[PDB]
Amino acid sequence: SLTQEQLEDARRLKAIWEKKKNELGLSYESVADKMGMGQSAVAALFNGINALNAYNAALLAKILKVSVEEFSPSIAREIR
Amino acid sequence: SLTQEQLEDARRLKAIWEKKKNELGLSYESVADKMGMGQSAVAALFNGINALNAYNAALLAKILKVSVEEFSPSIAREIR
Repeated sequence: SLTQEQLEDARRLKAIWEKKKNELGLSYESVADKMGMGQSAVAALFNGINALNAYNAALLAKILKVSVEEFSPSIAREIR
Repeated sequence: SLTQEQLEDARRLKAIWEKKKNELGLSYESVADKMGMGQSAVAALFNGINALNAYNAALLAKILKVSVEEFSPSIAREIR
């Protein structure tokens, strides 16, 4: 089970994805491919089924062209 | 024109960027946004085209999770 804060991280992440995927030219398929992971594995992060870690948070921040803190202030402090 | 020390600051900064950008989840775009500037201006600082100042050096050090002196000993003194 995810903590409340991990569910809030995922909600912020999914909202950034939904806001930016068109301008980034990305799809449900192509962002998983960019992350070298399965489609449902990435959806799992966005939808709050699996929690983020520092590896995944960093890779998604780079792909989405945002700061980690915009979806996970806690991972962003600790990656720090 | 940059002095040799200013060019070394940039060089040392670029080396830290190359070392830490992936693990920290950094992109030119996310850095540019934090720095209130464009992506080419960020690159110009890394590439020794424009010189660092105290504000940009402090913010880049925070972003890269390093002390300023790791790339600019002279500007670190100015901040002190």
